[PDB]
Amino acid sequence: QGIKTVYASCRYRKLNEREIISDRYTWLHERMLEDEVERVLLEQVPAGGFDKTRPGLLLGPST
Amino acid sequence: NAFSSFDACRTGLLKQQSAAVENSLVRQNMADVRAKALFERRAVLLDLVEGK
Repeated sequence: QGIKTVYASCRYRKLNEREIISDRYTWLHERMLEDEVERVLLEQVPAGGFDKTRPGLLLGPST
Repeated sequence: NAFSSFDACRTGLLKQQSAAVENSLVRQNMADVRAKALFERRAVLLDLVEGK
């Protein structure tokens, strides 16, 4: 049991390292996809950007 | 075929918002005019009131 436990300790250490790095790579993958989507979206912004002063849609009178 | 229904519900909501603003404005203005008239009526009645 002691021999098995020594081997298992080594294996579990390596596995913990691999698991952490794998989860972080998955995180990075998702964030890079989000960045690609944002890069495509920024092309649809009109020239000069948005008029952040006014409402985009004016949906009623102001009398 | 689905975008049509979506756009329809969308434009319906927009029309609802516009109509709500217009109707609320009209109602508000009517109420304020009525209140002003009541105030002037009170003013003349206080000019006519009598006693001490």
